[PDB]
This record gives sequence, structure tokens and C-alpha cells, in this order.
Amino acid sequence: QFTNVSCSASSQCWPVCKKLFGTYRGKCMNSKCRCYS
Repeated sequence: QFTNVSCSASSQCWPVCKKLFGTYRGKCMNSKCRCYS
């Protein structure tokens, strides 16, 4: 879905997404990480 951490690109978000949801399918939107399913 969305996250609560700032991002400096989608790359560094993939691990976030992975930690949060369990997916390595994330993006950086409004300088915040994002995740998918």
C-alpha cells in the first residue's frame, strides 16, 4: 500500500516494502515509500 517513511527513490523502497508487507514491489511517491502486493 503506502508507507510512513521518506524515500530517495523506488530502489531503496523495495526493501522497505519487503520489510513492511513482504513484497519487493514498491515505489517512491511524494518522497515517501510505497508498496504493492
